[PDB]
Amino acid sequence: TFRTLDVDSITEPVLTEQDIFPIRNETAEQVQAAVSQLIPQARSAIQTGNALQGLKTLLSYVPYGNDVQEVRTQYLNAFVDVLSNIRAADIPAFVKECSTEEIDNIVNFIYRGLANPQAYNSSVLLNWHEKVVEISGIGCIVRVLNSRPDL
Amino acid sequence: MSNTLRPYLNAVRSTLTASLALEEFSSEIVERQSQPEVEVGRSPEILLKPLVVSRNEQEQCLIESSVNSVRFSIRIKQVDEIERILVRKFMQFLMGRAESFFILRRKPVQGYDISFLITNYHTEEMLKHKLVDFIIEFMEEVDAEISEMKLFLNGRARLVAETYLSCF
Amino acid sequence: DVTYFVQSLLRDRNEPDSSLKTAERIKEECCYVCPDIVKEFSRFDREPDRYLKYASESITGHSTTIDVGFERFLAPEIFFNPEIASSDFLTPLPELVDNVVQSSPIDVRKGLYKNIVLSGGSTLFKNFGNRLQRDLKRIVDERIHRSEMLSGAKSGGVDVNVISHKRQRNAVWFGGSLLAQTPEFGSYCHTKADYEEYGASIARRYQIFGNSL
Amino acid sequence: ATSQVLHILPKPSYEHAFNSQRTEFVTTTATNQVELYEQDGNGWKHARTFSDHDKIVTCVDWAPKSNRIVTCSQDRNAYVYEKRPDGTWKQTLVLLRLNRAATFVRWSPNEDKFAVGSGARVISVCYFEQENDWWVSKHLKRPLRSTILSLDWHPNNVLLAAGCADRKAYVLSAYVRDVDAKPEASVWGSRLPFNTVCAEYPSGGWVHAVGFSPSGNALAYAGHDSSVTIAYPSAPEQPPRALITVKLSQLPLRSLLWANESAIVAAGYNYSPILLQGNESGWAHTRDLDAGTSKTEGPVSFTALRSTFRNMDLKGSSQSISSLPTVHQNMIATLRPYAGTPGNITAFTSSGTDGRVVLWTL
Amino acid sequence: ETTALVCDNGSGLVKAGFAGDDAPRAVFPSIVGRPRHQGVMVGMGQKDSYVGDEAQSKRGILTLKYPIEHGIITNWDDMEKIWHHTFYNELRVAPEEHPTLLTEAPLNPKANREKMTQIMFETFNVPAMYVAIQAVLSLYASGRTTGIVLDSGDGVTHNVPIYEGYALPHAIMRLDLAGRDLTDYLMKILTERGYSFVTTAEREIVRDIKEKLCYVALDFENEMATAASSSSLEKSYELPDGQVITIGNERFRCPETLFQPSFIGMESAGIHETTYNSIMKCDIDIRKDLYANNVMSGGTTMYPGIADRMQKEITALAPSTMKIKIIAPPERKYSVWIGGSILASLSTFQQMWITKQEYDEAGPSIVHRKCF
Amino acid sequence: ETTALVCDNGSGLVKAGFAGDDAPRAVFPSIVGRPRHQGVMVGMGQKDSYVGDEAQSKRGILTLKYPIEHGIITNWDDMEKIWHHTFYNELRVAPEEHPTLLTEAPLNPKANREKMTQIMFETFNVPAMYVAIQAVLSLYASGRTTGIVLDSGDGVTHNVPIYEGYALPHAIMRLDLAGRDLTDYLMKILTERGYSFVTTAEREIVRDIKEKLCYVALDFENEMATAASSSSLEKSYELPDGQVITIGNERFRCPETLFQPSFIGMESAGIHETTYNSIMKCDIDIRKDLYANNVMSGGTTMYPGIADRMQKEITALAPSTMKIKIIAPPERKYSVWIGGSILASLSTFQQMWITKQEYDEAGPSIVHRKCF
Ligand SMILES: Nc1ncnc2c1ncn2[C@@H]1O[C@H](COP(=O)(O)OP(=O)(O)O)[C@@H](O)[C@H]1O
Ligand SMILES: Nc1ncnc2c1ncn2[C@@H]1O[C@H](COP(=O)(O)OP(=O)(O)O)[C@@H](O)[C@H]1O
Ligand SMILES: [Mg+2]
Ligand SMILES: [Mg+2]
Repeated sequence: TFRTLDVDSITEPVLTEQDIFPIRNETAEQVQAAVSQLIPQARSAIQTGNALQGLKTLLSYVPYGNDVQEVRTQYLNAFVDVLSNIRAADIPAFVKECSTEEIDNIVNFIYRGLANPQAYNSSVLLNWHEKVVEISGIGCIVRVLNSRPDL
Repeated sequence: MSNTLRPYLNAVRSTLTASLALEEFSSEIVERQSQPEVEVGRSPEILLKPLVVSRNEQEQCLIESSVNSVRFSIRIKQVDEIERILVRKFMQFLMGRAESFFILRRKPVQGYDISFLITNYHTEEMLKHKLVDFIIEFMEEVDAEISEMKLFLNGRARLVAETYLSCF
Repeated sequence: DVTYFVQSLLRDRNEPDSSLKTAERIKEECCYVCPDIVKEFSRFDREPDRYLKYASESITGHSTTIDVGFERFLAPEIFFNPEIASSDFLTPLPELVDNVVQSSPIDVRKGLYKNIVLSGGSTLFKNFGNRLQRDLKRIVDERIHRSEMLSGAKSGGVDVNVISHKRQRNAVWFGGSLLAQTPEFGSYCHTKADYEEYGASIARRYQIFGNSL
Repeated sequence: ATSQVLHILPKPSYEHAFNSQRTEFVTTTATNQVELYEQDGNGWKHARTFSDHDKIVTCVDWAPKSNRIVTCSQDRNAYVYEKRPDGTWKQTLVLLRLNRAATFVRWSPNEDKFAVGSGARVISVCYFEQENDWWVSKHLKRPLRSTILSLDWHPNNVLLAAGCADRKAYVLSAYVRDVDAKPEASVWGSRLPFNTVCAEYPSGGWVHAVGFSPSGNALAYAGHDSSVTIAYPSAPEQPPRALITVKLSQLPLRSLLWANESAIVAAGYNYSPILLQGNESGWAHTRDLDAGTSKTEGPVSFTALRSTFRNMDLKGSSQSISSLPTVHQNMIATLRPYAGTPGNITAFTSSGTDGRVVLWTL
Repeated sequence: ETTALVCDNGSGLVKAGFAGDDAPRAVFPSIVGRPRHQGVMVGMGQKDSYVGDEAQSKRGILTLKYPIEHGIITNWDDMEKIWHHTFYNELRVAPEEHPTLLTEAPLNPKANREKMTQIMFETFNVPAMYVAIQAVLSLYASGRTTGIVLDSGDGVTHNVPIYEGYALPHAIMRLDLAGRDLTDYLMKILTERGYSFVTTAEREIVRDIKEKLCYVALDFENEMATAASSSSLEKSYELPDGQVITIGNERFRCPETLFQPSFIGMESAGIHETTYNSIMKCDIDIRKDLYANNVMSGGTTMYPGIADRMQKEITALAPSTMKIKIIAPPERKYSVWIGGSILASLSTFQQMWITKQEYDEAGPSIVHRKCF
Repeated sequence: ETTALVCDNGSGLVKAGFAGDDAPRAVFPSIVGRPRHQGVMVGMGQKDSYVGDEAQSKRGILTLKYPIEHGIITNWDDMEKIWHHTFYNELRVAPEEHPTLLTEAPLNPKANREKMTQIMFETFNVPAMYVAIQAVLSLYASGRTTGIVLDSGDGVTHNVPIYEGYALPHAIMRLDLAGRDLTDYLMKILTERGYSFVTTAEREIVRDIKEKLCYVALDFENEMATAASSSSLEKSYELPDGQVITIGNERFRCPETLFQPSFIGMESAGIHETTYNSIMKCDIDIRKDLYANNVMSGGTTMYPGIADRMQKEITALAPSTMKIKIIAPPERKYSVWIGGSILASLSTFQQMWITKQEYDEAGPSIVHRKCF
């Protein structure tokens, strides 16, 4: 009886995720508009056979947050399509011509794309993951392990 | 086996070897005690984000890490319900002897069929550069076993049918 | 364990046949319990008709009689003297029963002592129940009298009735058969739906001995 | 560089410490025992053990000036050891008043006081009262939020760098009256009362280690994201001039040691130490001191043959087991100086879960 | 889909690989062997059954059994084991992610085809599968469209005339004399010179002897007369035991069993008379083209000088007014595979598969009404 | 880990020790000798029987007699006495505390093994024991898996050809000629020189002579011819009494009986020929591996110059193509014990014991059920 009904959850409020990572200064409408502006540029770049430039442009800004679920899903769908619309033979040059933070975003989002395979194509994500881990190293996956949960 | 599972297998290998940077850490809520932090989940400031690796909708690799303990549960293919029953029974036998395995859980997490749990001590004493080797080796050999055992089922059914029918 | 003891006793005397089945049959028609070991040894030395020769006929050894000896009373004594079998246990059976009854709640001690039920096929030894009852009665009398001279007053005492019945060999089976016929027994069973719902660990919480959690 | 394996401990060692004369060294193991070793010609031999504690011993540090040993363990108590004139050592409990297991201890450069990290939200700083022959602990609980994972003193003897497990690096003033005199004005600050928030810096993971530069005007900390950040303070309540961050492509770093006024050596789960050359402009990884990818008609002995059959029977391979290239076999514990004047270090030791105590000769 | 599996589960040898490739990734003998001793050793990884190259290498302490006999699978357990080996141990590709192509000799029992299709669909859960005849594959490989194909292999020899894009099923002749029977005859006739071969290991050794030494003569009587003055015709072979054996008239005698089946006591026409009868059974207007296109295929047709002798006999049988030409590419050992891969890598072939959704809605009898 | 006694009750010596030891720590002759004199002297606690080194030292007035005859036990009481000595006075370990590992020659009588296990269980109350074969343990100690093991101890000489893991039971050839017969022949041929050795003590003396003054000649006829110019062949030996012996052709004549058993009147082939016969009894494929793996064993094979002669003879017998390699480890004297100790400390082995309860419930036939 009295063994159940735990009380430790209220007397000492445990640290909650916003206490660990910096809070998002941008507003929901601002980031939503920014993503809604970035995505069609990526789609158009895919249409004109310049998928590398489209991915580079889409990689410049990356949204996050617990209140931006829908726009994050649209961003992820666009990113998955852009990456799947890239020839495989040109990957190493792209990977080598990036900064560490950009590669971190790439690996983070491809790994999140791996989490939902009932709607995506896993083969291209796995191939990209293999090549980026081969070239950049394991530090990218380390950063993935130590990234924000909302990312 | 391989020549077939290159990208999925290497992704699992890399993620596992990156997620095995464990450390000795006590309990932040109980004194003079240390527990696997991935299983309790009471202090979120030391729990790395859950990570999932997949190749197809029926194959997943949930990778949950922490400061000291790592839990790694996978799903293996079950194309037809014969393989479903075979996988369930085989993996039950596999987890029934977790005492001699040191990196197994007696009961997998829900929605899966097996869950490894590498606490710090295993990395402390057992050299861990082949724990992952055993992981991938098992992930392919298990499908090998399921196919072989369904072949053996067919063979024994044929043998018993012939034995019954020949004695008219 | 006492069968292994009987086999070892046949071993030391270098009998022509020492098969384990021979030891089992030697118990089946030979062994009996005795009051004490030294007096029984003296009686065996004096009395010469207690020296039997069991006919073995193992496989082809026709009329290879096995001359049995002191085993007939040395074997059953392990129950009332467990030191002989091994050092893993050293408390004699009546003393252990006394400890079991004393550790029980005070109010049920009279009921525990009044009714003692034998069970299993290894309690069919002659004079087993008599010796067990005698030892338990002696120990309880010793404790009661010690309390009496400590206090200085008489008491009615407690009686002990070790009970043996016509279904000693398979009492467990007979009790199970009598219990299963009750209509309420069906409700107590683990239904298959419960197993398929709650998993294969439906019966792991051990209930009779000890309290869970 | 060049490395020599001093000894092969039978069990993992998370810490080590050498005396001032570098004659005998103390080390910890998995259990509650604390091990001592002394030279035996060209090697080392067992000396004695300490069983005073009850639970797993966490950290041990040796005071070189006074030749004293302190030990903080999981049992929430601290022991201070001083050798007797005959040769034996005298134990002495310190009442830390902690609520959880201690994690890391360090002696001040003046060895008058020692601070103790803990998982009880707090840090305990203890000094000695000659008038009462007592050790008293003070709790630092104002800015702290999570478990202490590392400690680091300052040459001014007052500032204390605390590496917390809340993805934030902490610097506090541990100055106490009746023990330390007033410290000089510093780039970190001048007004330094007890338990004041000197600085706070963020990170991308748990701050495994922190470290002040030999000049005493900088901080270097490493998170769990395999990134080492070098901080250059400017003024109190003033953002630092430059926060240089170098991101690596290996396993996360564990401990940081300052090779000189402009060099940092740090090692972690990569089974190897690294070196950082740079200045205020920036920093970059310089060299892999562990040789990198080295990958380093006769009768067969009975023991080898028996090993071959045992491997064949228990296995299906009967081949060489590991042949790992790196000198260490598991994660490294810490790096500590071995010899040389301050700012001039050429030798530093290290310990790991494999039990190897590998000296590194720059 | 990127590539499709294809397996030539022949009676003696099995050829497997991917469609479009020009080289067998995996060829191993179709042998499943079980140990026949105790094993007082400890460990050693006691494996219950060795299949394929492992069995061929360790035949010293194993008894070998061919699952396929005369082109008809008789040990379905061993056949399933061999297919599992091909799928997992050598090609090591998941069966569920690759359509597969199979090959079956003509005029086989329908039970063989139905059971093979059912096994592939249910026990291995392949996406799609197809069954094709050897002669069509040989024509596909050779690039032709008209010409009677002689497919002589380890288990069975069959002839399937095929005009331009059309096959005449009523003129298909199948003969049950093949490489296994030739090896048995060689074992029988090597006894007359002293050497005795009994166990299955000796059978494989005799097969190697036939590989390295046997050849087809031009005129049997003249060759025997030459062998009577046994001066410059005998050869020598080295057994693994180290003993050297000498071969004589039986070096070329046992290949003649193909042309004179009475040697092994069977009443049937030779591999030339059966071809002549098969051509004559066709329409008259297509014989003038079938004569000009004689296709040699299969492992058995690798004997030196077999093509010349067969051409001589067919020219003797046929009228002189119409020329006879026989063709045999140097890679005819894998002609069946090459044709299978060419067929499997065709765009027009994509709609002729048998998908699982098609199979489960019609039962295992669908293969009879779709494949052939 | 799970130390077990390893007792190899050889026909001439009893080598014993714990499992895992590099070399056995208990080696002494298997001799039980009672006094044969009245012994009017009183006192000093004169025992009624002496075993082992004590018997060898007191052999001046002792009637030494071996309890084993050509590997077969014939003096069960004496062998029980020897086993008691080994367990208590030499190893100083209680039998009921560690399991034992015994060896026996192949093709031995079944009653011998049955009584061996019966005694070791009923009498010494050992937990468990195993009865291995000398050739298998020699293969263990040689660190190989294949090859035919020639074992020649004091009692009997036997060859057990073993391929990878598997051992052929139909190719085991056992020859009773051994070291004791060689010693008897040496006694016989020393009479023609003049020196007479009769009793058991003189038999031990002549065994000591053969221990260090005998060898196997690479060639026999030429060696006997050059023995006529007796310069570098003979060399003196100091008899215990003090008079010196001088043996010439007797040095290499008495070990020649191994290769020419007709010297002692036996219609049997020598070791060099029986090895070839045993090899030929096997299959045709494993013979090449057996040729290159010849594991010499036993104490008799310690003659300086036996491996060279054996290799020459086997090369002469065998076909000239493949190489004949003979393996003569310098420690092959204790090879059987080395193999037994290696086998005992294996994880899979604990399931192969004969537990005391299993024997009690199964009778003495459990050794036939399990061991072999
Ligand atoms: N060069 C050769 N000379 C003689 N016989 C051969 C030669 N090559 C193969 N063979 C025989 O042909 C057989 C090969 O059969 P194969 O053609 O693979 O059967 P399938 O066509 O059913 O796969 C072997 O058993 C072998 O005996
Ligand atoms: N160096 C040697 N030279 C000649 N003969 C030897 C030598 N060593 C041992 N022997 C002979 O070998 C015999 C001992 O063989 P042993 O190894 O005991 O076989 P087992 O153990 O089967 O009885 C002795 O009779 C001895 O004559
Ligand atoms: Mg074919
Ligand atoms: Mg021997």
